[PDB]
Formats: sequence, structure tokens, C-alpha cells
Amino acid sequence: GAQVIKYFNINYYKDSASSGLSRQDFSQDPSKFTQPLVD
Amino acid sequence: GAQVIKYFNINYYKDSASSGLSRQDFSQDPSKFTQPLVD
Amino acid sequence: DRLKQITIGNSTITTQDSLHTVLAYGEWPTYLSDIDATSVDKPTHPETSADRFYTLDSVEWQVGSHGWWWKLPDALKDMGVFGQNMYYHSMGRSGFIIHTQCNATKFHSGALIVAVIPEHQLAYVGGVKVNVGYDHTHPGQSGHQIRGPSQSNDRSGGKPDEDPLFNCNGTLLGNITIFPHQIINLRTNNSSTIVVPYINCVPMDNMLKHNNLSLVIIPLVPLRPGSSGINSVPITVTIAPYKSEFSGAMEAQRQ
Amino acid sequence: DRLKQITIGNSTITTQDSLHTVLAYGEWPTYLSDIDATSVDKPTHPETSADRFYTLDSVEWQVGSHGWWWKLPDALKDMGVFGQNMYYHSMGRSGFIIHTQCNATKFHSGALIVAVIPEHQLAYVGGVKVNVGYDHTHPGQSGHQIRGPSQSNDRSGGKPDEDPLFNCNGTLLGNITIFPHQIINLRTNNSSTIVVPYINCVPMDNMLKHNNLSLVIIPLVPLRPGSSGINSVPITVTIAPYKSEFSGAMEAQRQ
Amino acid sequence: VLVVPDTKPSGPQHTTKPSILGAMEIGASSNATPESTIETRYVYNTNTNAEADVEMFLGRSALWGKVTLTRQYAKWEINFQEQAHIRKKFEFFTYLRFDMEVTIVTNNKGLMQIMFVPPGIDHPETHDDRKWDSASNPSVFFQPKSGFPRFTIPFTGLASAYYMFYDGYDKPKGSDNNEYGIAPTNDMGLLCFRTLDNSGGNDVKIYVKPKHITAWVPRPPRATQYTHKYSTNYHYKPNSSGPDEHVLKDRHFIKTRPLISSA
Amino acid sequence: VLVVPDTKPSGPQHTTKPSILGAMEIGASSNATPESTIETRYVYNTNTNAEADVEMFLGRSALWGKVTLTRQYAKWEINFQEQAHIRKKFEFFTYLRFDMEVTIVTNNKGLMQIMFVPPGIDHPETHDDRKWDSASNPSVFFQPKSGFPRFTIPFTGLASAYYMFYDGYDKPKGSDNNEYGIAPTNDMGLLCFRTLDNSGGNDVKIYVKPKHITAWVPRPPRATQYTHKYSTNYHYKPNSSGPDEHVLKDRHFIKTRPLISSA
Repeated sequence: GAQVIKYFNINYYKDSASSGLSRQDFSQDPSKFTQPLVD
Repeated sequence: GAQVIKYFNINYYKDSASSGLSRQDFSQDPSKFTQPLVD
Repeated sequence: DRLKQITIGNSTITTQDSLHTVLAYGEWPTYLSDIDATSVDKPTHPETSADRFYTLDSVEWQVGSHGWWWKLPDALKDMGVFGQNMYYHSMGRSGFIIHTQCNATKFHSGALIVAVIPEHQLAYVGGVKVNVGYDHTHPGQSGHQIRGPSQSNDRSGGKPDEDPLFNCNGTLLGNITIFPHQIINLRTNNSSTIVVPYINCVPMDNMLKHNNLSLVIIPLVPLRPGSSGINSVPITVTIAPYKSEFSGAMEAQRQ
Repeated sequence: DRLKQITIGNSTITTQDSLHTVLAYGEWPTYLSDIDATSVDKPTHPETSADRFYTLDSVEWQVGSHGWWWKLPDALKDMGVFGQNMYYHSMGRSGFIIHTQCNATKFHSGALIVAVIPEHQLAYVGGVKVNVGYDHTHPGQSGHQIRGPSQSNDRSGGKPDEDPLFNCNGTLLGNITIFPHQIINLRTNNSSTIVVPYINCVPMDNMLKHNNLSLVIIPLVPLRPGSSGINSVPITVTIAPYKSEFSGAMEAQRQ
Repeated sequence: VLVVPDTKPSGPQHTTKPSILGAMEIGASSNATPESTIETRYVYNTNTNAEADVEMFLGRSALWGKVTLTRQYAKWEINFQEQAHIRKKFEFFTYLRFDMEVTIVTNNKGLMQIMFVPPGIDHPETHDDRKWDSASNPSVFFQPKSGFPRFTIPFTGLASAYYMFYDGYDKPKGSDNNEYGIAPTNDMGLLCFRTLDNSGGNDVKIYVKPKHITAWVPRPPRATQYTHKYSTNYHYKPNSSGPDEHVLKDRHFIKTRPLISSA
Repeated sequence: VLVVPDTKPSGPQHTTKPSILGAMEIGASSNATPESTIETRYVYNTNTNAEADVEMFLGRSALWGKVTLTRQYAKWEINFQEQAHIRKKFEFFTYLRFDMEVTIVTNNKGLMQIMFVPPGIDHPETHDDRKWDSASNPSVFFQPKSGFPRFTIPFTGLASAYYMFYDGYDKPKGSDNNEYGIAPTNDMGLLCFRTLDNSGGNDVKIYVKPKHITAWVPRPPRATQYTHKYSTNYHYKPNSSGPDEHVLKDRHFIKTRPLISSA
């Protein structure tokens, strides 16, 4: 075990690489593309 | 079981020898070597 | 308005028929920070003497011309004190301001794709498994006139692929818009400006061995004279290094 | 103690038999301030890549050798990216850390005057009114072996004066102590260090046409072997530009 | 999870700033939505792109390699260059940083050893090779019946990402052995296989799942079948036999149509 | 975990106490870092040596021994002396205190018994030997298919550590049977193997993992291939056959080069 009307995110092998897919998603924006302009 | 945004260090066989690798590391210094001097 | 002025020290571009500037990935060139650094030595920043517009040789754009590419930093290796800093250092980084210039007339028709490809790894001109030679992927300021697809292209000497439809790498032109790009439509604008930061998974690398970017100008629609006797138009490319760094001073890697 | 270490970026001098460092005129090299400036363009500071120790060729010091001189910035014109910045700019300034190195043995005797002369204007080797040629006052890193006074010195080609007693300019050696100097006495020290600021009545000038300083090494007392078979000793000179500036970027003034 | 935006209502509009006009030349995509063009209704739209994010898109554990045990021995140099379908998906991007979990699907039986041989040293070249006895080379012993072996390799870069494409060389200008592309840029190790029994079949399938992926510089998807690995060469030489010698096929996926305007 | 220190900035320095001078004679290593020599920038350095600590370095479960079941029977005296690669890693140190977990990898099938025979008593010398019936000798029964047996042996010293090297003898001066080195200093027991079936192959591989290690007095790494176990003898006699009799090879890893200064 590693870390934590509930949920539990538990790492059995105690490595960050040994975890499954990373489902926690924040970063995004299309604008790096589709609008890559100064002004 | 033996002992204890979380973590759990659990010994299944209840022996200190039966545990896995010891990952808790404090003691160190190169100076026993590389500087083994009186003054 | 369509007017634009870009002053990178010692030199000034003035574009009176212009689009917005493409800022690649919404990212301006920065100096390598301390968080991202690898090598321990204090780098050199030449600033105004290296960072400035270097205009290359012009290329004649004609009926039937398939396109051109330049490799960066390669195209600048002989240019001013920027090119001197490439040979005397292990490593270097830089961003670039690429300004492409083609003007014709309101009687001319044509379109150019001006794109900047990170890590544009060419394909061998055909056949068996051969690395394209160092000599061919480093033409210098002259760049490479794309010739075209043929069974008769010489396969000797590890030559690169000549077919612009496949981007010389085996992927369709027309998807090249995923890279920083602008189109020069003679009806609309006579120029283009792309500000690319330093793109790499490495903080700095060898300026001579690795070509970070590639500037590719493809004639998307051919050049029609209209009623004029002008069947060809020049295309001038002008590059400004920006926020260029160099570290690992040594003997010049030149001969 | 007699130990000394001087680290100018990328390079380190270590002198274990040493005097104090001469700081010429009690003045460290600075960058040209805004109060004293003339030209309006932002100069370049290469810093660690130009400012660093450049060791020249060693000269063999022998019985009967009259001396040597080097001109600065001249001696560094081919050296690293410092010499590259001389050719690509109108103007430049710099201070120098000159480190002279001669070691023999406790059985050797000898003395060397190591002096730095601002505006050392040579004299023609003799006779009529002839400017000494550009070719002779710009030997590069090799400097000039002083030969000696003779009626037989070739007067052709605008050659400089060979007589070290008159400092080649017509003023007595032995008054050369009015300039920044140290003596290397083999009994005492094996090296010398002089930190000279930028000296001129002008904020910057052309690095190629004008030689600000001159480094002159005169064998004040000859080299005696004692009882050893060593009749010659090398003399190595190592120069670090410090706080060097360049402005007026242009085409290289080279050929 | 991020749902796609709702469709907002829009009525008739008389506007002196057209949103449907623009310039393809500027290098920007259109901002136009159906609210600019037609007259629309409010639609409450719960659809997600969650299955299109780079973690789900590249996270399915494709087959990277196949090897056959010859004399109860096999060897594989880890890479995605061999399989066209997974190689195309990685090459939508210039740079990838990922951990990989490696599952070994074998039809053999009895007992197998996998040795992961880190770069820079010599691997066992046969079964019974003394190099199969290793202190520090990580190995896996498994019995193919009752379970498939799986292990995770973290990200071994030398850089902050893997190069999918590399426009440089590993040696300077005048060197005649120059190698072009990503092959010098990193080596992920090799997997050695041996059987300690005879038993079942000889086939070893290596499935690899990228996880914890970070992708960087989108590229045009591969428009042509691959020819060689570590190349980008798309010109295919079908036969060495005869007069068709030196005839090359591009082998693209574009299909024609009889007429424009009649489709 | 402990990250390596950051590189601090350093400028030009004129100093009358050189940090780059010293004395190799004093017996101390250099304190010099790149901030003393060159002019440096601040680098934020997150690298760790975690994989170099003695727990990770010696903690990979190497193969200590191989035995073959002859008539469904095998015997092995526990030690690391037989395998050169793990023997070299333990011998970076003079003294080691570790527990060991013992994994048995066998290609046999059916049913096997391992008996751990503590020192000082007699082991079973064959299968069907009555000594395989034991009240207090710890044994392990396992079926090789579906799982590998593993057990931990704690630290059995007689001392506070194991001797990797021992400069003494077990008997006094005049005794003619004196034994030199670590062999008398401890005995870790022996493992007896038998099969209660016939079935599969005869090979038994003993993998041992040191855990909870404490290492003491670093030594020069072994510069020469081993010859005998419990020796340190590095002189190798390649052949007993003929005129090359009494010719010895050192078998070191030093390689020459054509020229100094030309490398």
C-alpha cells in the first residue's frame, strides 16, 4: 500500500512507475494550435 | 499483520527477517573515506 | 493596417502587407532556466551580435518548382557571429524569427506553404536501407531545392527524398498545417512571420550535428503570371536567432 | 604562502610560487558605462566564452636572447571566440589578465622584466622616415623576438627597431618600471600576473587597426645554467580578456 | 472528465462583422461553430473526448515484437519500430515520455527465463550461456501455464523524452559511419528469452503498454506504409529479380474518385 | 531519498588560497567541485544515488548455486563462493550482515522436498534415506508447477557480521591441517533436494537475495577472475597435460592501448 461517498487510490508496489494509467487530467487547450498567434 | 495522504507498512509473517528490503535510509557520510584525518 | 515592424538588434524588418505573426505553440523563446539546466558551466549570451536578422540567398519561384527547405541552426552556420558560436561550443540553443518574403503583383496568382517542422527527419530518395548523408541534410544557407518525385532521381550517396507531397518524410502535405505555418497567397499577403521557441527534449545540444527545425516552403498553388511577362518571382528568407545560448567553449569544430 | 589561483571562466591558472598581482593603475577592468559612451548601439558582452585564459606559444629563453613583445588585442586575434568578435565588430574594448610563466631551478640564475606598455609606438629599425609596417606590428600570438641592435639589421619593409635597451621606442629600459610591470627573478618567483584595465582616450576603437597594449618581456639579467646542462628555459604567456565589449556588428574584417 | 460544450441558441442575425469570413493564410484554424452559421437551439451535450486523450489513445498495450525460440533461445531489442500500427500512433508526436509495462504472451510451456539486459553490456547468446547467471541483470522466471509475466520499465531517456524523430547524427561531419534518426538517441535494452524445458511452442509475443505518457509536438500521421525501421523511408522496392529492378512504389492510402463534383 | 547537491553559481575568482592544489600524500580525496575550477551556473539537480546504496546494489537475488538431481537427489552447501559475479559484489566489503531469502527455480515437475539441514548434523545422502524423516530439520514441500518456493534465512553469524575475507586460521601454529580464510568462520547450512516423483528435468537453481544488509569495510573490487572458492587465489593453471604444465595465467581485465597521449 502507498496512499489514500468514498474512493481509494492504492499503489500495491510502492512505485510511481508501477501504477496504472494516470486518469487525473487538467492541463489542456487547443490554442497552442488553431490559434498560434502573437496578436 | 504487524504494524502500521497515507501509507501502510505491513508485515505479513510477523518477523523482522521476513520483511522486504529496508528502504528507510538515514546514516551516511563519505568522510570516513576521502577525508579520514585527525585534523 | 497590415503594417508590421520587427526590430532584432542591429536589423529591422518592415512588412507593409502582412498577417499576424505566428507564435509557435504560443511560446516565445526564453533563455534556458536553472530548473531545466544540465551542464554546470555558465553559458554565453551573444545577444545583439548573434540575435539579429540574417537574410539568406533568394530562390527563384517558377512554374513547376516543387519547393525548398532549410535546416536550422544549419542555415545560419556561416552567418555572422552566430555561426561562429556554433563551432566554438559543444552545445547551444536558440529560438528563431523566420520572415519569408515573396511579392509579385495583383496580376500574379499563387500560393506558398511556409512551415516550420521540428525534427524533420527526411526519407532516403528510394530503395534499400540507407541513412541520408550528413552532407545532404546540411546544405547551409543555400537550403535544398526539392526537385521532385521521379524514378530517375539519383539514389547515390544517401540522397534525401525529393517529393513535396509526402513532405519528403512520407506524410501527406496538407497535414503540414499541424506545424507552425502560414500561407503566402499573392492575392492577400507578400510575406510571413513565424516566431518559434527552442524545441527539443534536451536543454541544449550540438548545433552542428542536430538540426532542430526545418523551414519548408512548398508552392501549394503554382505561379501564374496573369498578363505580364514575369514568370518567376524571388523568395527571400530572413532568420533572426532569438535568446540564443552557447555553452562548452572549445576549439572550433570547423576544419 | 606564495600560492595563487585565478579562475576566468572555463579556465584556471594555479601559481604556487608567486608575487602579488599587479593591478595596473589600481584599476580593475569595467564595462564601458553610459556616462562615457559614444556609439548608440547596444554592445555585446561575450563573457565566459571570450573572457578566459588564452595561452600563446612559448618562447625559448637562452643565453643572448634580447627579449620579446606581443601586441594586444592583436595577440588574441586568432584565439577562440574573442578573436572572432574582433573581426565582426567595428569597435571593442577589454581589460587583460597577463600571466607570464618561467620556471627553471635553484641552480639557474636570471631575471626578466615583464611590462605592459600602453600605446607602445615602435621606432623604425633605422635611417630615413618610414612608418613601421602594419605587417610587422601585428605578428599575432607569435609576438616578436627582439633580435638586437645591429648595423646589419635589415632596414627593408618598414621593420621595427630591435634594440631592447631603448625599448624599441627610443627611451631607456630601466625606466620601463613606470609602466605596470613585474620582474621574474629565478631565485624568487617563477611567474607574474598583471591585471590591466582598458586604457585609451576613446571608449572603444577598432581591435585590428589599433594595438592598445604591448606585453614586453626583457631578459634584464641573462640566464645562467649554474651546474646543469639546461641552457634554455621556456617562457609561456597566458592572456585572459576581462570585461570585453564589442559593438558595431558587421561582416568579418578578415579576408 | 471534460464534456464537450453545449450548443447555445442563436436567432437570425444581421452583422457587419462576419464570423464566417477569415484568412486561411494567417495559420489559424476556424473559430466558427454552428451558432455563427445557422439558427440553432439549445442542446445539452454530455459527450466526452476522454477516450481521445493521449493516455487512452496510446495506452492499449500493443504488440511491439515477435520472436521465435530457435534452440530454446530468443532475443529481442526493445523498440516500436517493427510494428506499423503502433509505430504510426507514436509518430503522431515528435517526443514521448512514457513508462511501459511489458507483458509476455508465449505459447511455450514448462519454464522460461526472461533477462532484461541493460544497455552497454553483453547478453546471453544461447541457452546454457554462462551469462544467464547474473547477479545484477534483472530477470523474470515464469511458468507460461497459469499466468502471463508482466513488468514495468520506467522512463529511461538520457533526455526528458524519447525522440520519435531525430533530424541529427551521432557523429560529426566527416565521419563515414554516421547514423541518422532516433536509433543512436536512446536504447531501451533488450529482452533475452530461454526455455528451461522443451514442452510447448516456440513463439514469444511481446506486448507493451505506454503509461504515464506525455506527448509533445504533433506531426502529420504517417501517410505511407513503412519500409525499414528507424528510417522514415517510404519508397518500397518490391523485387530485386529483374527488369522491374529499381522500380519503387510509394504505397499510400489515398484513393481516387471518378469525378470531382459527382461524388 | 537523498538527491545530489545543486550546482551553485560561481564567477571569476582571484584567490591566494588555491582549492585546486593539494597533496595526494595526505591520504584524502579531493574536495574540488566545478565551482572551484570553472565559472558555473546554478543547476537544480534532482538526481539520486538511491540505486547505488548497499541495499539496492546487493539486493537483486543473484544465482548462488546450481545442482542436478542425480538419482532424484541433490545437495548444496549454501555459499556465494561458486558464482563469480555475485562473489565480486559481496567482496567490495570485508564484513556483511544480511538476511537472505532463498528462491528455488527448478525445471522438475511433480513433487519436491527441500530440507534445510542446520550445521553440526548429518544430512540425507540419498532419496529414500531415513533422514528425510525429521522432526526438527526445517523442510519445504512444493510442487514446481504453480509457484516457486521461497524462504528467508535470518542472519546466522556466530559473529556480528559474515567475514568476506579472513586473515586467520582455525587451528594453532603447529597444526598441519590449518585452514585459511572464511570457510571455518561460518557455515550457513546446506540444502538437500529430492523428488518424490520422476516427471521433469533434473536442474535446480538456487537464487539468493541479501536483505537488511549492513556492509562494513570497503575493499578494492576483484581485479582478476576467480580460480578456487574460499581462496583469493588468482593464478590460473589452464592445463595439466604437458610442457605447458606449471604455466599460470593471471586473467585480469586491464586492456592495453597503442600509445599514451594518442588515445
